[PDB]
Amino acid sequence: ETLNGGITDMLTELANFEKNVSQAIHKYNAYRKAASVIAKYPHKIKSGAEAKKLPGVGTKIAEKIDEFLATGKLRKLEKIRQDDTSSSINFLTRVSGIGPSAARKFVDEGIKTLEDLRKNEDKLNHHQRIGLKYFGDFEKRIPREEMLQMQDIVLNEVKKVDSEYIATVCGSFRRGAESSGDMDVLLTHPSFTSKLLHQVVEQLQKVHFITDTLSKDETKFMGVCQLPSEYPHRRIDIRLIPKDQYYCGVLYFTGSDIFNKNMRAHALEKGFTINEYTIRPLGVTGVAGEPLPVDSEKDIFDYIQWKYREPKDRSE
DNA sequence: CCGACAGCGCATCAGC
DNA sequence: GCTGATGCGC
DNA sequence: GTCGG
Ligand code: NA
Ligand code: NA
Repeated sequence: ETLNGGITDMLTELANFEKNVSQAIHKYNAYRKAASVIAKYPHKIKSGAEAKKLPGVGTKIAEKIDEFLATGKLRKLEKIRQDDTSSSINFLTRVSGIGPSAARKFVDEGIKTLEDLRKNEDKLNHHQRIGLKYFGDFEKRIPREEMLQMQDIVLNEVKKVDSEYIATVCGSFRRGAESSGDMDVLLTHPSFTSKLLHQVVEQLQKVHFITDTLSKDETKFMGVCQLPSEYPHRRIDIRLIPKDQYYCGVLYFTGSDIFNKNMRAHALEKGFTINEYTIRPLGVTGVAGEPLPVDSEKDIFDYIQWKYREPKDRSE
């Protein structure tokens, strides 16, 4: 952390500025990508030229690293920090439901703080009110032990609605992470292939696990949950996926991002194409065939003739 | 030089 | 009322 | 902002 933490912190702060104030999502991802590859770099960087050797780091970031190494700061960043508007816009986006556009709208009309948000509840939609209500809780990490307890409840209540349901908690949790930011549940049922979600949601509300709803329709639910005691309120999403697309979904939403990118790359070489939903064979001219039958996660690995990777070892 | 960079489900906004 | 765009989370 | 056609 102390190795290149100053550089990675700088790039992260620049990333947030680009996403929230400039609304340039690709510059945000560019800075994040650079911060990530530097955070994995097992050496204390001595120059921008050294860092430019890394993929994701180009001329501009190399220049910024040079300034940071020689002065301990970035003139552009310091000005951004001392900017009332930019800092207020940046902060407001920390409220769930408030993105760059809403934050801009709020700051433009004098709304800059949480207190300003509370005084103006009428200007906030339902999601933003919930985000405001659980501002502190939503910025807390979820320790794995709590994730296990939360998993216990979800699997139990899901089985109670119908024992033919299949539920899988994915995300970094499934990869064995010590902590998570939210709970991502993937749900399926043999009767559904290509009102099942409501029944499960309703039951989780019935036992007071789900406390609030952010967005709810046929296939994807977003809401708020809480362990019984007081535990912090947590963000939870539940996805209803067709049975024949389930394990492709489980694979996709388990990750990691870098892992999926590599598995798709290997699949391409073997003559298969993998997305979120299906794995399809490719023709001699590049045409994708019909979706292949998938009944387990290992089936996908079998098509690619790849050794099955345990979720624990899917960080890359 | 210049386009890609993930994009889908859902809520809300803009226009008819 | 509707359709399509925009915003947001992940 | 960086990469690559
Ligand atoms: Na580079
Ligand atoms: Na936000």
